[PDB]
Amino acid sequence: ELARIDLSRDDLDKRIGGGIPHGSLIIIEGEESTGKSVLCQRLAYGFLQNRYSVTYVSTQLTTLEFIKQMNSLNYSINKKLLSGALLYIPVYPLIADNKKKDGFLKKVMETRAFYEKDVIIFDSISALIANDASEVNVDDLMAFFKRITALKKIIICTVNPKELPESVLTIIRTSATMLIRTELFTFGGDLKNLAKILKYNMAPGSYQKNIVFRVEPKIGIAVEIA
Amino acid sequence: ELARIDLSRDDLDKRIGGGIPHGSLIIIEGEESTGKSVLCQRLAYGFLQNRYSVTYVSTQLTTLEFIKQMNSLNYSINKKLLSGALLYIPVYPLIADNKKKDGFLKKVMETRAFYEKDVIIFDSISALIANDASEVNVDDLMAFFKRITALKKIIICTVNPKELPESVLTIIRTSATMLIRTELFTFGGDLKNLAKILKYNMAPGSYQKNIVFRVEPKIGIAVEIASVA
Amino acid sequence: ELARIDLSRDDLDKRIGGGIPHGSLIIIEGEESTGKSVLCQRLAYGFLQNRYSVTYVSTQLTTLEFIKQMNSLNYSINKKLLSGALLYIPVYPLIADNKKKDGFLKKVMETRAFYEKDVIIFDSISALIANDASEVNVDDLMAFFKRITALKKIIICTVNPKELPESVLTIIRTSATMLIRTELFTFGGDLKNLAKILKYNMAPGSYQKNIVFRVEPKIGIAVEIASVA
Repeated sequence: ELARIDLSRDDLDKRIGGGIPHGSLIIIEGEESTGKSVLCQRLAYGFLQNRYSVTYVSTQLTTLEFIKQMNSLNYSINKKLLSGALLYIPVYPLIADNKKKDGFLKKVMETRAFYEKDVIIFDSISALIANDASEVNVDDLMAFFKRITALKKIIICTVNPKELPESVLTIIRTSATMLIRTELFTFGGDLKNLAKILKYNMAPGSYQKNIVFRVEPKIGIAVEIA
Repeated sequence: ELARIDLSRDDLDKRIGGGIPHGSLIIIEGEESTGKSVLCQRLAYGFLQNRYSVTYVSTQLTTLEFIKQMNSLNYSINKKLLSGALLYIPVYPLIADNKKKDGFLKKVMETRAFYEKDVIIFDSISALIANDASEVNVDDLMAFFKRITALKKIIICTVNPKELPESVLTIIRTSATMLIRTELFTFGGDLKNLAKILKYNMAPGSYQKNIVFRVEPKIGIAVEIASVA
Repeated sequence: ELARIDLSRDDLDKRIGGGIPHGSLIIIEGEESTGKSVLCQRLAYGFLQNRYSVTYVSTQLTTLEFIKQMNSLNYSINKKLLSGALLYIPVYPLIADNKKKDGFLKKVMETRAFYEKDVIIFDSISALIANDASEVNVDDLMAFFKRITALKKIIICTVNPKELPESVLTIIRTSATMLIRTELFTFGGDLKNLAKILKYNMAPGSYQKNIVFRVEPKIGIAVEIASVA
């Protein structure tokens, strides 16, 4: 029941208790620049290196910009793209500041291709909900995700709280099997990221509640010790 | 007791129930062009990426042709060749002349080097039998393979049934721990491969009986997803 | 329990019983040119490929020379260096001047960066002790290593017995959880390394006591057959 994300360069696998449980819905919630995307990227790279397939749906980067970003963190994924191991889905209308309102959530729920992979990542699910133009609500979306995670797949969304009402956020949080909140904070001269695991159903072992890190060129996530 | 063949790009590991059991003798039987070789190639690449060693004995491709063929599927194995992780054995006399005759089976049974690896592939064992010139028979060869798989090694052979009488094929099939039959078929005017698992002793878990695939440039085996989530 | 060192190209993992136990202190003791370094290099490459992190502290090679040496063995570690997965520490004063003297052992015990990794390699610990100018003695160093291995880390040191008195060597040996002695010997006019496992606490399974190898271009450690299947 544990999906592995192990890399030589960090011990994030130990701090989440060994791996990510199959059937997890992970919500990563935090404001801009608090490290949500990089976290998704580290997790995606971990999975892909451990022979899992990943769908990565980005409301922010074209395929090109993603390849550069991953390459910049030394999480390069060119071979994985070529084989289809990594299915990257740029949401052009949200990338392009035309930003048009659309049945995003219907598309998300109805595109079979995404869910053939082991792991499906929506960075940002908050932008997709906030720009949806339909009677599909969040309870429906959450129910749908629960159905997919019941197949032992893993879903990971980022949420920026500043672009959704509290009413909606509270529902996403309840649905989460794993809820992580990201922030920035400063100690000594240093800005750092903190990822706090507010909730972790099926927690596969003892895990660290507060994970401090920084994002480093040509490393990615550098986790700070203890 | 399970040898892993996992790759990111497909879920073939799930469909064979998790992996290939140690001590397996896998027979892949089908006519020309039904995908036997590509299947051996996918398995070999999986084993190698999961830190197993492989010997691949080919009656069809020189080393050069093999490297290209592996590269064409994006199963490139250059580094594995250089380290000796992959030992590739072209059978030149059959490659140079389809019907050249010789003590192929004696060579197969006697070359130590092949059996130092975890997995040994003969593509085609049917060509090596059909062109053997000796008193070594199939029962002897099978008994020898059984002796090697008893050491926890894995052996994989392809068989073209056009090359051997039914009397012989029946023996091989009996000896197989895993028997897979390949064919081509067309649905929606598209041509596809089917690998059907007719027998699977020591099946390590629930597995798919019919595995449909197509061979795709720079992917290799694209396995058709049978269920829609 | 078991740290994996598996590579497709050899079966070292089977000969050490499956892997290296977490919390091991491995001492590799032998004279110059008996293969201690190459063995550390094989182990380091094994760990790195199996998703552990490694610190490699060398009294002999600059970073550049290490990259060339690794590349020469087909154990190339360029990407692991760039990510910090591999932290390589050249001890410049010993590299630049064979017998320069200093508080080496203070620097070793104090530098927290080294011990953030899963596996820490000192090649050579005997040079660092022999040229230390401090109070610090071997029992202290051993006690410090024991504390770190109690955190499930693995520590690996090479020892040239020509550099230290027998009094200090006997302490390191009794303190080792895994003790391996290396020598050269010649068979068929060919010179080979032998690594003998004199002691193996927490041995995770059946293991081979004698491991013969030669160092081969683009292979590294080429382990010889124990047994012919």
